[PDB]
Amino acid sequence: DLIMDIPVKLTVELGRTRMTIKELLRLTQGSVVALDGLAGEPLDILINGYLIAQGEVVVVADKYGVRITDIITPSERMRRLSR
Amino acid sequence: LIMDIPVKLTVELGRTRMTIKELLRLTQGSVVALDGLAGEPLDILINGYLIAQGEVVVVADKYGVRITDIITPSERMRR
Amino acid sequence: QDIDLIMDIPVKLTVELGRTRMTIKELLRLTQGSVVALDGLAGEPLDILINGYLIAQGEVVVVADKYGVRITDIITPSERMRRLS
Amino acid sequence: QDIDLIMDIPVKLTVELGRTRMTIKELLRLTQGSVVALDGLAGEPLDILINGYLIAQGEVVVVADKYGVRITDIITPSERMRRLS
Amino acid sequence: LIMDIPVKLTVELGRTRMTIKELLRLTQGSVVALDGLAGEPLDILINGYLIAQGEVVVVADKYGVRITDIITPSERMRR
Amino acid sequence: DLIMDIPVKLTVELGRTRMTIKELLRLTQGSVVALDGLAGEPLDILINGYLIAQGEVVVVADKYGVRITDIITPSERMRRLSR
Amino acid sequence: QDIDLIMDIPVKLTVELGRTRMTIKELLRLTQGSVVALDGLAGEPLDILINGYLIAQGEVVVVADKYGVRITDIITPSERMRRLS
Amino acid sequence: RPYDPNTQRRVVRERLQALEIINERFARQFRMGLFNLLRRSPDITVGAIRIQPYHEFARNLPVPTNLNLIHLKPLRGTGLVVFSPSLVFIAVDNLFGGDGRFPTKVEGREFTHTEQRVINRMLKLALEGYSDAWKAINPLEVEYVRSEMQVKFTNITTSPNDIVVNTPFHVEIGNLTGEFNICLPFSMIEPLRELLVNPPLENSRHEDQNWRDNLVRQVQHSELELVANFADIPLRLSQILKLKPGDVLPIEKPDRIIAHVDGVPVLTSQYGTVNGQYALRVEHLIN
Amino acid sequence: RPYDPNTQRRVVRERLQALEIINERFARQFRMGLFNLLRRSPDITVGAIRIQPYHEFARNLPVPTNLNLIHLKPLRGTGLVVFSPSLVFIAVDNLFGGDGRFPTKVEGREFTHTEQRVINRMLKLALEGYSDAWKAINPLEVEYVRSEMQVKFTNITTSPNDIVVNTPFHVEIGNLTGEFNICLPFSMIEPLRELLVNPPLENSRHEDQNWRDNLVRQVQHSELELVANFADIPLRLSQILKLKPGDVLPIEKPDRIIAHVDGVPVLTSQYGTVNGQYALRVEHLIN
Repeated sequence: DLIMDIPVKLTVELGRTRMTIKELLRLTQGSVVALDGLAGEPLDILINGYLIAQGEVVVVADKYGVRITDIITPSERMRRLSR
Repeated sequence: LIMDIPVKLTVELGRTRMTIKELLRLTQGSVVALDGLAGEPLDILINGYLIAQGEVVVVADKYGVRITDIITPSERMRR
Repeated sequence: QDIDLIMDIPVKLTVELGRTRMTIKELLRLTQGSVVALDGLAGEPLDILINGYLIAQGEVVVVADKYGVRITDIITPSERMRRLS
Repeated sequence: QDIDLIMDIPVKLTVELGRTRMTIKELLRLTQGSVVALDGLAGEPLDILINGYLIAQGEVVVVADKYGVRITDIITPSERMRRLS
Repeated sequence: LIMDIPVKLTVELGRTRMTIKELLRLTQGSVVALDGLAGEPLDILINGYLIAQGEVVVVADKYGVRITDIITPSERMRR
Repeated sequence: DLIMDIPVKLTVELGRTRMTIKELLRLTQGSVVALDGLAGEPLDILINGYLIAQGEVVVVADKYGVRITDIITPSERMRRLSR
Repeated sequence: QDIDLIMDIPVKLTVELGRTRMTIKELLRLTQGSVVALDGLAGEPLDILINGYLIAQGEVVVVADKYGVRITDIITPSERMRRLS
Repeated sequence: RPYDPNTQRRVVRERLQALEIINERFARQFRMGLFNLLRRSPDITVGAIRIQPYHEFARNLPVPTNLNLIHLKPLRGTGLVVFSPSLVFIAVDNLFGGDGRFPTKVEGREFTHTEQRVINRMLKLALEGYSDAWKAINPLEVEYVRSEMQVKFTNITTSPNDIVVNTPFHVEIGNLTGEFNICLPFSMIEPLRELLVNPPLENSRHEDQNWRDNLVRQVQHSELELVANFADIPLRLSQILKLKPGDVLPIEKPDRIIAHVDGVPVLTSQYGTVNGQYALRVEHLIN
Repeated sequence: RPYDPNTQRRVVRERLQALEIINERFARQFRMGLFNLLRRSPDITVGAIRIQPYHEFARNLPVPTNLNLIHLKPLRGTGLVVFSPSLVFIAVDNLFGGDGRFPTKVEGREFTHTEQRVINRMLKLALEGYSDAWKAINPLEVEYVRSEMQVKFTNITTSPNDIVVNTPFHVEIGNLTGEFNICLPFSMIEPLRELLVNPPLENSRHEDQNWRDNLVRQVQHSELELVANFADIPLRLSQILKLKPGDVLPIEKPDRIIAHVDGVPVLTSQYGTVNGQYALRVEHLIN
């Protein structure tokens, strides 16, 4: 593993929504939109645009963090991308 | 587990050490010399981390890098 | 709030001849004799950056047997996020 | 309420050469060597859409060995619901 | 139980990635290039879901698709 | 069953009525019309314009849903289309 | 009360070449090789209806190997109830 | 049979009987004018209206021949009237005195100035007949632009594969015979395609009120089907195959439902129950 | 295939059909002018538009020949129209009376004053055709500057390897034939590269409001994917390999999150919970 030390950009996503140009155009100060993700549902962990696992935000001693739950799970990945 | 993840990498041909007044003086047609010697093996860098070294070749009307040397961190601290 | 009170401040510029996009499986097979192409079209302006941050575009020439960039345009936001995506 | 404050917003546009209507029994028999026609008349304008919704009508030409649509008209509501039905 | 139900399907020849400015700049006679190569097998899509691939032929003065490849989701994630 | 995963648009219909141009023209704010469907009669389940089954609206824990009752029933389908 | 706020409303039109009047015993004997005449005089205008309601009278021609009605007059109440009776 | 962008055809199979009748009327004006001019009675057989690519028409055109450009306001473009050496020969022979029993070949020599003047004399008559045939259907202002020798010098269309329409005419005076054509790009008549597909109509004043009145008076009462969609849920073939009685499929809160005919929305309403029936309290009809 | 700075090419593979059509129209004006002048009907075959380095073009240019410089406001630089001894010979022969059956070689003698005068008369016509072909696409002011003998004396480009465009024309009058070229540095057409790549458009008024209204009325409603990045943490392959469920990865305090399409930010918001869902209280959209 000669490539052991390589920095990688992690990211999380909350959810997406069916949302068009005029609805975002109507958005102003204080406007609210919703996402597909349920309240308390684990956020999605990605890196540079590819799913890796799922994780939820946890507040421990006032510091935020992400606790993961699953693995890449290639069969589940197949199921997810078949959408 | 980490079988497939596409990565972002670049190839670099210059590291001029130089302050901002001669960036301000830059205009159209301005040419600044860069320490990279013409023909010196071009270094391959992947997401902000150097890995390989090797010069440049054109293949099928496309840019490409012909790599010769790879890592061996013994040549890292001096760079 | 000042305009040019930081008159002297050395910075590091770099120039990029193209960027690629592939996984670890395509680089573990990269050894001596293994070549990889870049999406950069043969002849498009080199990407001038400083400190790893987009600056401008301009081609490359040789001066006294040494690389030297001739800049042509500075990046506007319109193509900045195009490069980002 | 703004007019063009969303100046940069990448979208995906597509073009359709005809639509059909049949059941699963007419596609389960579709294998190698099985061809199916479309109601689209040979020569009517390609249907330009963006993000999978109707945009315009226009024919298709080839540019430098590549497909390229030459649009003629937008869709108005009158023929919009005609296409819907 | 599901013997007969008509389905809505289309055939697609382009997936240009582009922001709204060169839609705004579009007029009549305006030609935009589309990534689909001339002669590349045309993909068959049913109700917003890709199924097959295959080029275009005219039969009895009608549009038609000559299909070659079908599903095999191994070629789905990269698209 | 290689076509296992395809989205399909479901729809329900309440009823139809003998309803003409001038009397629909007369319709204004607050106007009321009736349909053939009886009160409490199951609504009709269709997809892309073809009958599938019958179902009724049910309110459980304030969320709406549709509970189906019948199957395609080809003989009953023949009887229905013979109208 | 509006005039043309229903600008787009698709209706189905049909045309009738004559009407007859007989019982079940004259149609149970109708099989292959059994022909029946209509009271409609050979040459009178086809009856154009929409949605099964009387609309106009007009003859029939062929256009590009296809039936097409050329209307001549709109029905007035005077002959409407004459047709009814 | 493959598909190619080179077949940039808006292929036509309609009768174009409006074009046929306008061509017949133009041939009529041309016949009366030619009888007035050459003091002889000709006959013009209007050939079948041809639809072909510009390259095919140019190849079929007998080189050498005379070509002339026309600008037709308000339509952008150009018409390509082509006069043959045979007809210019017959016209000049009859004008200057002859029987035509001694025809001469065309040796590639450019037309004399007198021949060009005779061509202009017949050309203005043809253009006037063209215009007075047109203004019956649609007022077109047709004006001569310039003359040309070879067809490749006309640059009538952007592409050689551009689809064009050709109206041929066979003009005979006694035993003398010739032909000439009128060529229009299909882009010339794209906007009026439906107008030229339908036959022209003679009545222009009475109908304008009699039908606007009678049509509403009679369509006053004619029953049309309508269906109201109360809910809208997306599913999958998996759930459809496993769909068994006794389950519930979730649906969001329908604040307004759409009543439509054959799919096209016709009105919006709120569902409800009236006198033991599924009733709709309408709000407005979609315009 | 190595990489060299000597290949300072902005290599072009586009059709440049705007350049092709403008060259055809310029050849058209030149044909009509030459027919007006020499009293003979020529034909100009527009050769394939060539893209080559200046040194290659100079080597391919047949020495000796006539060259002339043009300044094209507002573009900085110079055009390099080259007239061949063959065409100047044919032009002078036809002007002064001859058949061309007795061609004479070029012996390196400088052109006579009469020959330069005929060159100027053909040159101003060529420049006017050039200008009236240009102003259809983009108004260019083209003016003659000076004449030159040898190509190395033109100093048209800074470097011999500079990429240039050449438009060749083969002019034939009867059996007489010749060629002449128009050379432009590719730097002259850098700013209008997209204008010359896309074809020219004819409509200039109606579209300017029709599509402003229509595109917004219609793209009024079209769905688009958007993803909001709530957090941003940097890691390494070591931690990714050792990443197992049950651990916590630290994240700083996100005061505002970015919702973006395919990477490009479209708006900023504050995360929250609404009616049992992950909601976004937007602040503004990034302009």
